[PDB]
Amino acid sequence: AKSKNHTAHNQTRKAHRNGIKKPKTYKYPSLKGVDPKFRRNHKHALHGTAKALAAAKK
Amino acid sequence: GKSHGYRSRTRYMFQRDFRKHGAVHLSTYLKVYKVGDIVDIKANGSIQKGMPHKFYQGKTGVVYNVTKSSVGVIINKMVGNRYLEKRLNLRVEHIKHSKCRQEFLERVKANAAKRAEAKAQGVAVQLKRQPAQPRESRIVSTEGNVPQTLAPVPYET
Amino acid sequence: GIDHTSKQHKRSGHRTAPKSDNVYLKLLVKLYTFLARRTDAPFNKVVLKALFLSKINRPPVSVSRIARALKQEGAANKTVVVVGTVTDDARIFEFPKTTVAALRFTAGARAKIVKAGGECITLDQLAVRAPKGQNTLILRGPRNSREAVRHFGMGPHKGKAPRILSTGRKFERARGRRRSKGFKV
Amino acid sequence: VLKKNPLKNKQVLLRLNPYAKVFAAEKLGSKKAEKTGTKPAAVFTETLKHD
Amino acid sequence: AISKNLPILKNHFRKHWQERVKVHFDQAGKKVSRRNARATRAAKIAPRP
Amino acid sequence: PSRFTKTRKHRGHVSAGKGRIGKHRKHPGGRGMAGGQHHHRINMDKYHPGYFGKVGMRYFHKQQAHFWKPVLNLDKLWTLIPEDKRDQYLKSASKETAPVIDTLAAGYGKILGKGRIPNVPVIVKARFVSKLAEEKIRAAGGVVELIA
Amino acid sequence: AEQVAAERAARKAANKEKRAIILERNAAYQKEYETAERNIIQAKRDAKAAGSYYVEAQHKLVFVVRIKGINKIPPKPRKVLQLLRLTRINSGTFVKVTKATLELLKLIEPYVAYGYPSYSTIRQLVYKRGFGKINKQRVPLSDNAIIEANLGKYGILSIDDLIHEIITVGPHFKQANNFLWPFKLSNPSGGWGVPRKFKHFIQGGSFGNREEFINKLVKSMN
RNA sequence: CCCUGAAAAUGGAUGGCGCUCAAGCGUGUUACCUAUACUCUACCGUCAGGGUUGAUAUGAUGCCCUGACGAGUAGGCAGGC
RNA sequence: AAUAUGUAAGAAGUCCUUGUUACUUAAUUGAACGUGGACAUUUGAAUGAAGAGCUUUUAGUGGGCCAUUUUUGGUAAGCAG
RNA sequence: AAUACUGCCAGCUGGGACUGAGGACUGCGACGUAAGUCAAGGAUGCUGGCAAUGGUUAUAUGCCGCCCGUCUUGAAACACGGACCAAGGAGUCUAACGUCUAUGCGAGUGUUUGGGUGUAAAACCCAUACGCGUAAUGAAAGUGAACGUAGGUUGGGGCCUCGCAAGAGGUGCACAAUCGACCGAUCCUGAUGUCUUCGGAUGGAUUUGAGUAAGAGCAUAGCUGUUGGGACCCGAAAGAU
RNA sequence: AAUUGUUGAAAGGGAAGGGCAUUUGAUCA
Repeated sequence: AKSKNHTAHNQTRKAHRNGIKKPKTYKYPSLKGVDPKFRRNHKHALHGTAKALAAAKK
Repeated sequence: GKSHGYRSRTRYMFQRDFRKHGAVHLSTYLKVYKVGDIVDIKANGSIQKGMPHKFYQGKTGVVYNVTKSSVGVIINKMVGNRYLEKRLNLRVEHIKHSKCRQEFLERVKANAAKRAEAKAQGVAVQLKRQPAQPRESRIVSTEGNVPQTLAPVPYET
Repeated sequence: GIDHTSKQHKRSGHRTAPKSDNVYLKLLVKLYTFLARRTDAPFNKVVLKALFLSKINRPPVSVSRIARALKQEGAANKTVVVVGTVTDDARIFEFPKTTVAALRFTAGARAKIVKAGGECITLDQLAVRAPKGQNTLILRGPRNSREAVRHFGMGPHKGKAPRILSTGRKFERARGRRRSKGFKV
Repeated sequence: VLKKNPLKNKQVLLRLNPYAKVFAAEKLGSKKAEKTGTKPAAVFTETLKHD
Repeated sequence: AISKNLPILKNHFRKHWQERVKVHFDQAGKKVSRRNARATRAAKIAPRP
Repeated sequence: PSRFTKTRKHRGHVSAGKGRIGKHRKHPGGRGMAGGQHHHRINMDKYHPGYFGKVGMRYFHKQQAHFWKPVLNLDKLWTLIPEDKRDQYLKSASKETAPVIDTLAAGYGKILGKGRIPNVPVIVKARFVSKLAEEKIRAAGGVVELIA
Repeated sequence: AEQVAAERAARKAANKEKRAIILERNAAYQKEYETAERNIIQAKRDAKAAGSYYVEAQHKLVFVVRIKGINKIPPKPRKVLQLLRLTRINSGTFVKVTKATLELLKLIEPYVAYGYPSYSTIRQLVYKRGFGKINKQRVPLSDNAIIEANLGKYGILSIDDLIHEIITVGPHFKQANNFLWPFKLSNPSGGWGVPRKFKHFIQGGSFGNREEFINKLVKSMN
C-alpha cells in the first residue's frame, strides 16, 4: 500500500495564516559569543565609568 | 540513497568567476571592519576554511564580533513560521561591504546640511523624498520634424 | 462575500468585571466605573483595569516594598495605594508614617502600620479623599515571582524548571543533564 | 436616523452647500464662453489629411 | 500513555484492590463506641483512675 | 459536576467530542509509560531530561534523622522572641544584658548568612553556624554559641 | 439659567460666519476651476493654431472599482487589492498617481477597472454616497460640522475643500482619502454593455483601463 | 465550409422537438431575465466604540445611541430547554 | 533574462566636546560604554491597519484529491511521482 | 450657420413599484424686512365597506427535492445496519496531578489521627506533633546569597512640578532584555599560623544550577487534559486452576 | 404505539412521502 512521500502544498498557507513578524529588535543586543578579552576589559571599563559617574554625580 | 551535505548542489555556487582565478586581490583584507555596520556575504572558493552555507550566500547581516581573522554576522533564517537570528563566523574573505549603508549615510548627511541651511531662513525645506511624479505639460514644435506616415510592413518570406 | 482581514466578532481580549460574585467588590467596581466615566484622571481607569485582575494576576505586596517605594524623594507626602493584598514583612523593623489604601489588610500588617503611626483606609475612602488622585502612588506586586512562572518555557538549552513532583537524587539528573552520560540538555 | 440624498432634496443640498442659491440665480451650469476664432496652421491641415 | 508537559507520577494501583479498599465510614460510631467503653470502664474500675 | 460538565453539551454529537477520523479506541501509545527510547524519546529528551541512568552513590538504610539542618537567615531572626519584648529590646541597646535566642527550641539547627541586623547585641545558641553569619552577629556586638 | 438664549445667539453667529466663509471659499474654488479649464482649452487652441502640438500632462487622479469577487484569488494580488481599501465587490477608492501607485495598480489591474474622472462625477458621488471614518465608525457625511471639527488641523472645514483636495492633489490628500470610507454602491443601471466582463478594454470588455470612459460608467454604476 | 477517409455489438441522444437567406458557422450593435451576487430599508443575534445614581425608580449583569459582521465537517467556548 | 529573494530608507538617528579600561597602538593612536550640548511643522519614499506585542492550556488533525503553468517515469492512461 | 457624437446643468416636468422604522423639544438650514411658515436629525389628513382579513389541516395547481447513520479524496449507490412499536442503553468514580478560575488565611497555612462537648453518622471547640513553602547547590563529605539608597543603562503605565492647551523636567511599581554583585560545584594562584602536613585568607574563569538580589505560599471547590485502574459501551483465534 | 375492524372526510393514468405560494373544503379569536 503506497502512500504520499512529501508535499509542500498548503504549508505556505498554514504557516502564513499566523502573522510572521521580524524578530523583536533589542536596543541592547545579547553579547554572548564575542572574544573573551573584549568582555574582560569591557566589564572593567564599565565598572570604572560607573564609579567615576557615581563620584561625580550623586 | 540521498545526498544533503554541507556543499550539496553547489556546482556553480562555489565556482570562481571566469578570468578571476588565482589568488585573491589584496584590497578586501585591509578594509576596517566594525560592529553595527550593514554588510553582505559572498563566498569565495579560493580558501577552503570557513565558508558560509548555501543559504547564507548572497545574504546581508550586521556585524557583532571581531577577531584576529574572522567576523560575526547576524543572519535571519526562514524555517517554520518564525524569524530567528543566527550567529555565524566566516573568514575575512567571504564578507563584502554593502553600499546601502553608505547611501543612507550620505543621504542623512545631505539632509542635515539642507535642514541647517533651510532653517537658516525657514522657507519650504521639503525634507521628505518624493517618488516619480507624473510628467507635467509640454510643448512640441514640428519645426524640421514634420511627422511622416507609418505603415505596417507586408509579410516577407 | 467580503474579504475580511482579521477575525470576526472577536472579543477584545480584556476582562469585563471579575467573575467573582462578591457584592461588595461589585459595588466598589460600580463606584469606580462611575468615577472613570465621569472624570478625566487616568487614576480611575487604571484602578478599573487593575480591579479586574485575578488572584494570580494580583500578587501580594509586602510592607517592605511599600517602605522601599516611600524612600524616593518627593513621595513621603503621597497616599500609597495598592490593588490586591498587603502582607507584613518580618525583615523590616522601621516604618515611616504614611497612609496606605488597599482592598484587604492583613492583621499583622495592619498592626504594624498602626503601631508605626499610619492609618488604614479602603478604596471608597481614597475615592472620597482624592477623586482625581492628588499626591498618590500605585504599586504592583511581583507577578513573575510565583512558584509556577519559573515552570513555563520548558525546552532544551533553556533550563526552565521541569515538572517533577519530588526533588532528590536520580531525579531528572541522569542522561539528558550530564555530558558524562551522553549529551547535556 | 435616515440618510437624505442630495441633488434630489433641495433643502439638504442647500444646507450642504450655500452656493446653491447663487448657482441657481446666476445659472453657472450654462455659461457662454467668449467667441474666439483661431485658424490652425497649414502644416496641421496638411498632416491631418496626409496619406 | 505519554503526553505533554505534566509531571511524572507512579500510581501503585494495578493489583486486585477492588476487594481490598477499606473506608472508615464509621468514624463517629467508633468515637462514640470508644467514649461509651471509657465510661463503662470508669464506672467499673472503681475510683481508681 | 454532572450538570457543569460538557458531556451533556456533547450529547447529539456522534463522536462525543473525540474526533471522527480516529475513534476513541483503547490506549494506542501503550499502557502507562510504554516506550522511552524508541517512539516517546522526543518527549523524554526535550521535556523530561535526566530520567534514564545512574547518577551517584548507593546509600543503604537512609534515615532522615542525622540530616536535620534547616536554614535561619538573620532577616527572620527576631520572629522567635515574643512581640511584647521585641520593640522594648530594639530600643534598649546595651552589652550588660543580652537577649538569648535558642533557635534549637524553634526547630532550626543552623544559622545562615543574610538579613543585616542593626547594631544591637544579641546572643544566639545554635548547633551549627556559618562564617558570614558568625561575622554578622559578632559585628553588632553579640556572639553565637555552640551546643549539642 | 438664562444663558440658553445667549449661547443660542453665539451658535447662530458662529454658524453664519462659517457659512459665509464656506460660500466665499466655494466662489474662489469655482473661479479656479473655470479659469483652469478655460486656460487649458485656450492653450490647446493656441498650440493648434501655432503649428505645434500640446502634450497633456498625465492626469493627477484615478478611480479604482473592484469587479472581481473574493473567491479564487492568489495571496499577493488579494492583499494588494485589499491594501487600497478594496475589500468589497463593487467598491471604490481614490488613489493618487505615482510610480509606486502605478505599479501597485498594475499588479492589481487583472481584477479591477480604472480611469481618470472629471469634477462632476466626484461631486455627485461624494454628495450621494459620502461616508467617512471617524474613530473607526461609519458616520455618514450629512453635516459639515463633524468634518470641520475633525479636520481643523489641516484647514478642511467643508466638503467643497475636500472635493478640491481630491481633484487637485496637494499636501492634505492622504488623510483626506483616509477619511473617505470605500464606497459601496449598486450594480450599473444600464449594465456593463459587454457580454464578457472578464475582458480587457482592448479585447472589448469592461475590465481594464477606461481613461475618461469611466465617467459614464460610474454615472450608471452609481 | 462541406464530403471520401470514418466500422461494434438492448433502442437514443447538440436534452429533445425541430431547425436550411437557420433556431448551423465568425464577428459587430442595442433591448430583455435572473444568484443566498451588489445598494437602500425593516427585524434578530454577535462584536466594537460610547452615554446614562441630580431622584421617588427597581434589573447599572439594567436602559439607550452609532457602526461593522453574520456560511461551514472534526473540534473548542458561551447562553438556555 | 522574466518570476521569485535579502538588506536599508532615521530620535535604538546624526553631529561637537571629552571620562573610564587589566583590549590595543611607538604614542590620548584606535574600539566599547559614557557625561554635557545642537537638530519636533515636512520624525526623514507610497498605501493600508475592527490596534500592536507577550504568556498558559488543550480538542481534532499526521490515508487526500482535483484545476492553470513548469516538469519526472511510462507509448498512453480518470496511472504513479 | 445648422446637425451628428461626447460630457454638464446646484434646469423643469409626466408615470409606475417597495418602504411608514423612530415617538413632548433640543441640531444643522430655507422662505419670510418682520410675525410666523416650511419638502429642514424616519407620514400625516380625509373618506368608503365589514364587525370578512387572517391561523391550522386535506386536496389540487407551477417549480424544486435521490435513504437515514458510519468508513472514505470521493455515498444514495450494484458498499455497509435498519420490518415496526414499547421498555433499558453507552466519557462515570477513585488515588496522585498540570494550566486556569473562585474563596479564606498569609510567611505562614491545613480542626475533624484523636480528645472534649453534643438536640447524636448533624453541629461547636481544642494542645503537641506532622505535610507544603519560607535556601539552594554537589555523587558525596560539605558549603551556603547586600562593596551599593539590594547596583548601572533603556522602553515603561501612573504620579508630582512648570506650562492656556499641546508639550517640557523629576520619580518611575509590575514587565522586557543586557551589563554587573553574592551562594553551591569544577578548574586555578595560594595570607598568618602549624600536631610538616593540617589549615583555605585574598584574587580569577568564553565553565556550570531546577539559585539570592524586600519572601508568596497553604487549604477547599469548579471546567478541561494526562497516568494507573474494567476506564465511553460491546467483540476475539488463546492460557492457567 | 406498532397491527386491525367499522363509521365520516379526502386523494389515486407504472409509488407514496417534503419545501417554496395560493385557490377550494373543514375548523378556529
